[PDB]
Amino acid sequence: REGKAQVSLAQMEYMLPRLRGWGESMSRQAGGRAGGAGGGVGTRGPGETKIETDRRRIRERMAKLRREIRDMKKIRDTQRGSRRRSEIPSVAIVGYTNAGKSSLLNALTGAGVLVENALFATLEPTTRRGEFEDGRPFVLTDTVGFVRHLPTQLVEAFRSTLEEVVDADLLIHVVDGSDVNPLAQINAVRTVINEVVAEYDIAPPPELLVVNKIDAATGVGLAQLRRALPDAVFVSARTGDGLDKLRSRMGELVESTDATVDVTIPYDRGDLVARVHTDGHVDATEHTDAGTRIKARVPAPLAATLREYATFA
Amino acid sequence: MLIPRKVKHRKQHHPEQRGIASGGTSVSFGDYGIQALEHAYITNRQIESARIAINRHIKRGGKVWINIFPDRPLTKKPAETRMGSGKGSPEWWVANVKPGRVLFELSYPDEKTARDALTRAIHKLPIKARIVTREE
Amino acid sequence: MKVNPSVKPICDKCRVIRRHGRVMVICSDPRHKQRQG
Amino acid sequence: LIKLQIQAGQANPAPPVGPALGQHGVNIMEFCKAYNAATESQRGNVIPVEITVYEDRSFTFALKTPPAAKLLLKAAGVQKGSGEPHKTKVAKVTWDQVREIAETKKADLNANDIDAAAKIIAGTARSMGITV
Amino acid sequence: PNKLTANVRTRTGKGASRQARRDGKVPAVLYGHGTDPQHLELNARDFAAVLRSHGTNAILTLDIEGTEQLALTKALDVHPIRRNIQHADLLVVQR
Amino acid sequence: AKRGRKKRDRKHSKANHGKRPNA
Amino acid sequence: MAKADKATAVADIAEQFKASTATVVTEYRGLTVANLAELRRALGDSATYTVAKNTLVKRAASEAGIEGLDELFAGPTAIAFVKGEAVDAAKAIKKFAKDNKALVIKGGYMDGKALSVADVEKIADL
RNA sequence: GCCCCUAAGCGUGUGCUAAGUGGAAAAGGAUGUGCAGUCGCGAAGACAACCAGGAGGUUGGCUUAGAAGCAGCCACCCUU
Ligand SMILES: Nc1nc2c(ncn2[C@@H]2O[C@H](COP(=O)(O)OP(=O)(O)CP(=O)(O)O)[C@@H](O)[C@H]2O)c(=O)[nH]1
Repeated sequence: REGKAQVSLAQMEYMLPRLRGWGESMSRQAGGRAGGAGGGVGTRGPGETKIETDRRRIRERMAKLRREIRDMKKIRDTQRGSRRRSEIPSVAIVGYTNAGKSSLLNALTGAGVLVENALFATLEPTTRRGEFEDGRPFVLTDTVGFVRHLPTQLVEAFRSTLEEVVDADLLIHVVDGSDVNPLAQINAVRTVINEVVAEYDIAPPPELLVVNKIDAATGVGLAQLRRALPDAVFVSARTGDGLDKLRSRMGELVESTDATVDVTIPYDRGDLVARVHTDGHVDATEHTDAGTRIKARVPAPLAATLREYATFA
Repeated sequence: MLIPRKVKHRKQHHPEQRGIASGGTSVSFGDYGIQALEHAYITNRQIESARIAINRHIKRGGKVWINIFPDRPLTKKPAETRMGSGKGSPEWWVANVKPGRVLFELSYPDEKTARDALTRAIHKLPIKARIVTREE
Repeated sequence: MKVNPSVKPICDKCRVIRRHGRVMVICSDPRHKQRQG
Repeated sequence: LIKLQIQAGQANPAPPVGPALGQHGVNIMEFCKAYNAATESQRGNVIPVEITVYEDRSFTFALKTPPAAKLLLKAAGVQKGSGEPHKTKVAKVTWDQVREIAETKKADLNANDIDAAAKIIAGTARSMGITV
Repeated sequence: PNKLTANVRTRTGKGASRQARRDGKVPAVLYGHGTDPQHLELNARDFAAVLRSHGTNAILTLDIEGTEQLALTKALDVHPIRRNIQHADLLVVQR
Repeated sequence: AKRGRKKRDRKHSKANHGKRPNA
Repeated sequence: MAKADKATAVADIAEQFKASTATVVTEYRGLTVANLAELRRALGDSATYTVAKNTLVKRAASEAGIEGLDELFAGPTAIAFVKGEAVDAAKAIKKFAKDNKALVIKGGYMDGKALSVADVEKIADL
């Protein structure tokens, strides 16, 4: 429902300048052509109206759509509050479309999102849980898709994407390795990143780099030339090759807000042992006479909990 | 969706919504059918909605039989126009369902799941309906 | 409280009752506390 | 009070015992070394004990033997149990020897019926999912 | 076996048939190689009972007027809306 | 739509036998 | 009880009633499985104690042909119906009322032909 | 049309409604109530209720630091 209003608003805002002439031209041409569009309905509906024609009607529907999009932002803030309050470490996956942006999120975690071959299909951001291989959990978000000279009426349809980009720690621009000029996508994606960090002033987040579809690539560089951006990980989502290296380096590059301490716990208070073993990601220990030499990257709630039962060894 | 490939006459009169059905009042292809108890013009979009709901509830097994076909064209005068100056262009495809006619049939091994799928499809239709079974 | 024209059981422990001329789903879980209009 | 099946290991076992005994009150060393004295005769499988705490220092030891549910597992050479119980059977054991060596474990079974207690043991084995 | 009881019809037509159906009496015709159409009004709900118990391919006893005649149902007539038995065709059977 | 709805329900009456002028 | 399944157990208990030698109509209240199984293994096959539905067993003991102890089926009757012995197999059976404090024997009638409120403290005990 | 306004029944005989329904309304929701069925259980005591037991192999196994009926998996057995 959100998309069927944003797309319609974008089409109305693109067609409003060009009403006379062209607009009446597709008013005359009503067969469901390429310009026939359809709005968010897709299966015509307002497709028989295409982008509408009347400026009065366009203006009215535009005002209603503005109000509705206003509502579906105080909906989205509510839906994201739980993540915000818990401050789970968020990782987002951006890049050019058809660059394995959804296959990666179906690969690292068994999400199961649509992976159609065509262009922009994951048009609504979806996020899924995940565990960094060694320690902390995380959340993973795949975005919509970027294009060279992106339309200027689609920024609202991309607004939720932009919000996910800003509210992130590790940004991931996935580049389609087996494609001509694997850098043209990169410059456009980066430029989108700068306009985002400018429109919403924030410290830019680290940008993790991954080259995808290198299984079918003919090595366009086949060398440090293939290291056209030398910092990157060459994953193959179709085969799951760099998953281990990606799953390792992505966590190591997210930064840890833990608190590694060494604490001992007398057996009576096994509650603390269980809480460290289920919340804190203990490295290891030896099972001591009365307690344990637990070396756990314990978090803030339990940091002061385990301060009393500390140890010096 | 569903559409006739060719129609002899594109602009027709309105289908007659009178009398109970005379043919198609029985489950003949499946095991559970959705009979109709009211008169309705059931459009192709409603048929696709019901079909998708049925095919997504069971989601694996059994066939779905859509007896009716939306071949009658319904026209629509263009907006903000005064009355007159010819009949409008075709806009809707309808099937002139009649009470007693079975609109959908289904055959799934699990009986209650099929019953619930038919219930979940009845909600997409503009009229009353009931679950009818091949075992009379 | 969920004032909807359609009130249904949602979980295994929802009971539908007629109280003061109104249909209510009373459940141990407060999230399922639904009252018909 | 606790029918804990303390492991047969006579080489440094409290941590495993220390939790289960520090949630209550019993001498850790006394309990450990008395169970270790029992294991001096019981090195097969760690025999079970029911420590009967009343208010302090229960000092009670009764034997119920360790992997009865898998005495068959222990006395076949096959380990890891069976992670696919009845999906496919895992391992091979002898059908006569279960009926025979059910004698040792019949000391705490339900009934004295021979073939039926053998079926008890066959049930505990087939719980893994294995042929016997 | 099925032991149905049948009665002949004194009035035929639309009005009489609806009146018979209003009193739980499904009208029926007895015909076959007997070469004589017998207009019968069969009491209802027991016709339905035997049809559900055995099926259409059954053998109705049909004690008409104290005279037994074995028959088999050949053609029914259910209303599409109010599923009932509007009329049943009975084929004569001679032993 | 209250006014027209009332003026149309007015026909459903014993004395009017279910049909009124301008119904 | 179970209209079809009832008669099978009624007949089984009845035939064991007429086959046996005596009766002790007893109270099984509060019998935790431990002590109850200790009893089942103490008397063993002889007097094989197994509770049966009192309402049905009234007709079951009559199915065997005998009456009597049927009079006092009020409460949760428990039956042993000793197989071979009379005195030596009833000592512990009666004295479980002293040891476990359970199995107070209402009794009332021996073998189906001899009434006695002393059903246990009779020859069965002495 | 017949309780008063307002002429004539606060009629008689059987039932139903608690909503002022009567004295506006839909998809749909619903332990409202009556009537006619059918099917299951049950005086060998059913259903509710109260008093007891509710066992052992056993903590079934895998799993995990740990999962012992009750993270979660397979089986979903053996005896009394
Ligand atoms: N051969 C091969 N194909 C891949 C690889 N990674 C992704 N693809 C292909 O990319 C295609 C596009 O699917 P998707 O994963 O959605 O790419 P995308 O970038 O997310 C397209 P969108 O942005 O609209 O979600 C898929 O058909 C998938 O098969 C890879 O490593 N090797």
